[PDB]
Amino acid sequence: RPIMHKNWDWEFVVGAKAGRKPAIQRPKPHQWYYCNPKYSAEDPLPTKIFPPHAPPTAESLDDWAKFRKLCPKDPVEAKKFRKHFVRFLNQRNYDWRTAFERGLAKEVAVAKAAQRAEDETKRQEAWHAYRTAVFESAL
Amino acid sequence: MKRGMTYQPSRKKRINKHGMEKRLGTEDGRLTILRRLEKGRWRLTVDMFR
Amino acid sequence: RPALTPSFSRVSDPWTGEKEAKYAAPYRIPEEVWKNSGAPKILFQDPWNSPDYDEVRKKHAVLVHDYLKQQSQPINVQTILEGVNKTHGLVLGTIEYVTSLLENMLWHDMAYVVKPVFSSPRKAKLSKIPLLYGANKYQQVFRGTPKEVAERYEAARAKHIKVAFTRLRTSKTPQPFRRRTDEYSHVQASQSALGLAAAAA
Amino acid sequence: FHTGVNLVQPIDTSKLTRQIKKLTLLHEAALTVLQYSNYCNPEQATEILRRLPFLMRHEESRVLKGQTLDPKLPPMFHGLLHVMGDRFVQVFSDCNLRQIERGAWALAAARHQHDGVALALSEKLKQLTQELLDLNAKPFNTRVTKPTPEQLNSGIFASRVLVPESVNQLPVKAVLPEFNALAGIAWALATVAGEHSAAAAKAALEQLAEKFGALQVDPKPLPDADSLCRLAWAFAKAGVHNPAAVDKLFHLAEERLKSQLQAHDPASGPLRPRCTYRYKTVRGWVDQHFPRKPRDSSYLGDTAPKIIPRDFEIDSLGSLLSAAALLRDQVPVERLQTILNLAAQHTAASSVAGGALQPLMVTYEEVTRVLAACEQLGFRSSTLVTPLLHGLPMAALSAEALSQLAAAATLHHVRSRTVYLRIVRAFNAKLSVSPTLVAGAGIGAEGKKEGEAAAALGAQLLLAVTKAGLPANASVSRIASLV
Amino acid sequence: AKRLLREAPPFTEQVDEKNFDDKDYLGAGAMSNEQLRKELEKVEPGEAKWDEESPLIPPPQPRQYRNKGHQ
RNA sequence: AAUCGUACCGCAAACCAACACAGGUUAGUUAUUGUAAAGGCUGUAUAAAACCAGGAUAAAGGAACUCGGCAAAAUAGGUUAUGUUUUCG
Ligand SMILES: [Mg+2]
Ligand SMILES: [Mg+2]
Ligand SMILES: [Mg+2]
Repeated sequence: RPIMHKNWDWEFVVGAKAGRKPAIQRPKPHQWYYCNPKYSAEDPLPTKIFPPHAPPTAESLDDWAKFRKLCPKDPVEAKKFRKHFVRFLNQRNYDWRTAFERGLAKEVAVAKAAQRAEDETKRQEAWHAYRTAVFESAL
Repeated sequence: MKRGMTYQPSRKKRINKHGMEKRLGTEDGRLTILRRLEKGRWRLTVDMFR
Repeated sequence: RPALTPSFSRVSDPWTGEKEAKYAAPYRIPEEVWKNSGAPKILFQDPWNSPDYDEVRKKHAVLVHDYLKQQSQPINVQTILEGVNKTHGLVLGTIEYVTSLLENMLWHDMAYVVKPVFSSPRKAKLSKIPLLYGANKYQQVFRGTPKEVAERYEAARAKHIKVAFTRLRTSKTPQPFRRRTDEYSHVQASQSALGLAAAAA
Repeated sequence: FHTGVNLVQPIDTSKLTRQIKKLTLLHEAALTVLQYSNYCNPEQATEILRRLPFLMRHEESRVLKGQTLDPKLPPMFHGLLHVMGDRFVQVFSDCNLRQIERGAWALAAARHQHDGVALALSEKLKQLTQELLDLNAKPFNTRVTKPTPEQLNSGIFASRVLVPESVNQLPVKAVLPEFNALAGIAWALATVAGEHSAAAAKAALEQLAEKFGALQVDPKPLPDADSLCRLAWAFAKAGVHNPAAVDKLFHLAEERLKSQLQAHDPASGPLRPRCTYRYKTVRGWVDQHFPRKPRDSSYLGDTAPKIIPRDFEIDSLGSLLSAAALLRDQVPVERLQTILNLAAQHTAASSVAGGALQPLMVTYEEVTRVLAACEQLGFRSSTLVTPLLHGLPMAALSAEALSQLAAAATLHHVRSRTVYLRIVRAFNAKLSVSPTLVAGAGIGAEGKKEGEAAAALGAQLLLAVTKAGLPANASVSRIASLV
Repeated sequence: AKRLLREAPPFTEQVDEKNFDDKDYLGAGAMSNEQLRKELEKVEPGEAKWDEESPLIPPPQPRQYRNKGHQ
């Protein structure tokens, strides 16, 4: 079994394409796998839950192993300690999405700006050729 | 201050205050059940479901 | 690729304060011949901006900033214009354009200005003596000349120590805390791979 | 004041500082380095260099039990060092003494050779040699209130928050207070020196050797054991020939070892080194000569001290003795013998509490490093080997390593039945049958030995045991029967 | 909120800065097996006695961590 | 290793107020020097009445207004040699 899923339909992830379960509009971390339009029953199930936004460097994370070592011995403090650890894990899923959305926006803006520069260049080149023809025609 | 918001729903409160287990715990509650059986109401308690 | 004005005396600068166009006719003609003839003016000059309007502006600022770093004393705007043109050629046309570039540097603390001392506000307003500008080797967080920056830092350092101990005395943390937010996702990992390929190539 | 579009710089200085302090992975570091390497001031450029050696070790430890390290990382680690090395040279003229220490150590620690840095360090070393070895020299002071125009070029004071600084009272009667700073820089120059910068580095070090030899005073705080080792290897690598300087350097090492033993009372417990205990404070950090009690803070999550050793340890003795072997011809025999005896006394006293033996843990790498130097120096002593064997685990060692250890003990005339039994017992449990003898692998050696190779290892162990004179035991009898 | 009353628990990545080894040592040019055999044979079989050791010897004690002063 | 929750709304046109109600509703997180990344949202067709509501400007005078400086306006901030009163802070 792999640790992370690698085959995602990126049109679905960004939001241009509908999913395999259209009734769900905002998949949960454990619902992403079965809402993928490329879902297949032959692929082995990953051993951990990650969203499509997670980086490939998360495969070396072992969070529950570290939690046990930091476990307080007082049950009253232990219960609150565990509650804060679960809160940290859930928040990490939505830090990745925010970085994912901000990172893509910068790439899109750069590409859009580059296209704008090229279009103006072609228009100015075309006009210059027309201007030259006018002078040549008039001798 | 604006009035009319005397109802603040709570599922745990509703079961404990008016539930069937509560109505059967006292003699007066048992009499209330009999009165509702005599009148022939289809639902006896707010706690009832199929 | 600087372009000359229709008077063939200077280059046009990329900013909103430039009121002269760029001559672009295939043949050189005096202004008086074609300006009063009645022909369309767009056949002789380009009144618009270049496709690289923003990139050219950033390049010009670097040239001005580098020249100041090579200087050892504050100088006037006129000296800056002559020095840059001599080093690289005719690329800047007016002192007003250089002034606009300097204002951007002053705002972000990439440069500083030395101002004269006047007895009354009215004398300062009516004064016409040119100003002197310098450059910081690295960006700073305080305004003014190096002497003024040191004075401002001293006041800031005292304030920080005053605040930190007052917080401790009133049962607050001496230094504020936050949480570390994870800003590395799949998009960032692909950017790094792209960057290495560009560097290798 | 810093709002809008900056036409000169792509990123604000304050934001760039935030990213540097927020680095935990090489991929994140590559993202910062490959974009804004040309806009770092000396404070930022040197900070990145110090972190890189630690980030590389972290990623090697992130690998889980059944995984392997990504092969693309080590190439990227050296790629980032080269890019930062170029920027270090560009801003080298504006660094402080402490900043130069950070950048130089990072490249030397990573064993990355750079001609541009080596040439820059060569000139700096010459300038600092005549200033830091002067008798009328003062310690480096971090308490700066009104910086000079040249100090504003270091980038320390371009900050929106409090600048941490040491709160200690600087000594006013110290001799050569910055000797340790000079020793580290010289060692980095020798290591970073390349093919085209070897001549310049050697010339600079030779002048330092002459200046060091022609000195009639000793620093009031004697140089740390680490600093002494670094300086000794700086001469050894560069090939500097100066017996006067070499002898003086070993004299300081001898003096420090005696001082540690003189000021030690065995009744207190096993010998331990003197260290500097650094704690975080409101305005920065403070250094103490002795540890605090454990404390619970209402704001800090970690109140533990950073321990910076000053005396010698087994780790440092294996590097100083290694340098001595390289520089044997330039050291008088009498001084070498004195240091060897002091080393044995230091080891013996460090593993004894009260009147009973209390072994101190050691690793196999450390033991081999110490023994290798002794073999080259031809020093045989049972007081230096016996403490090392008691503290050496013998559970994950290969059969070959156990055989070698047994041979070493016999040659050094170690007399301890416990040590011999712990070795033969481990070796017997590793010698398996099938009709071919197989010797297991382990930390000590790579691969397994089968057939004659296993028999040879058994014969050597039996020969060492026979010479030692151990009484017959089950483990030895089985080994003899198999071999 | 954004403002914390104390340092957050160590749930993020923790980069360790302890026990960093960067010292120089000798090479691996050790003696050959035959040389060791010859040396062992040359050892005189001196009939000496063993040292008086305590009945129970404690196991090795771990060493305390160390840092560097390049802060 | 079984069992129950997992769709959608959640400062709201979906919950408490008879309503698609200018009201009420707990906790956890995020960009931003003088600003502010992500994300989210959107109004039948005109105008040169009286009058009403919420703003702006105003010559000369400056509480003459009024039960009443109601409302509006106003250098508002910091450091001071000296003096006064104290329960001495
Ligand atoms: Mg949902
Ligand atoms: Mg008026
Ligand atoms: Mg009146």
